[PDB]
Amino acid sequence: DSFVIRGDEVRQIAPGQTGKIADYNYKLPDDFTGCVIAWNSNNLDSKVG
Amino acid sequence: SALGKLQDVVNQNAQALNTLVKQLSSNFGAISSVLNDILSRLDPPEAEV
Amino acid sequence: ASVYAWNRKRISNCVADYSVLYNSASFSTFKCYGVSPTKLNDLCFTNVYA
Repeated sequence: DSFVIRGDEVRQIAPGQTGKIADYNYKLPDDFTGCVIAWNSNNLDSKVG
Repeated sequence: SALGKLQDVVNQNAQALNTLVKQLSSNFGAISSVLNDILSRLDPPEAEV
Repeated sequence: ASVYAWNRKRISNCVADYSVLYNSASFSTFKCYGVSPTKLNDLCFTNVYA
């Protein structure tokens, strides 16, 4: 499952977390089995304007 | 005191049950000896612990 | 306040809409020990000290 968030919200991609992203956008289960991988994408997803 | 032998039995049984019931007031390391309080304050991830 | 002189605000006799806090995007750290702020909505307390 792939998507984009902002850095401060990466912590919310984890079991037992709350916040905007975890509550309304993407929710992992409390007993989540699997891996979360995240990397900065400023060079690809940012624009001067 | 003549019937002490019978009284003993009774008392012993009573003591056992009393301790049993009083053991419901212990934490055993939990944050509260009341199951409903733990459930009212914690979501599953750590409520289960 | 400076950390050595940290301020303490007593919160009492009021309704605490904790959602305003835990739904906000303004925080980078929001870490609750021994409680879930969502369940705080269903609880009453005698002492609150921000």
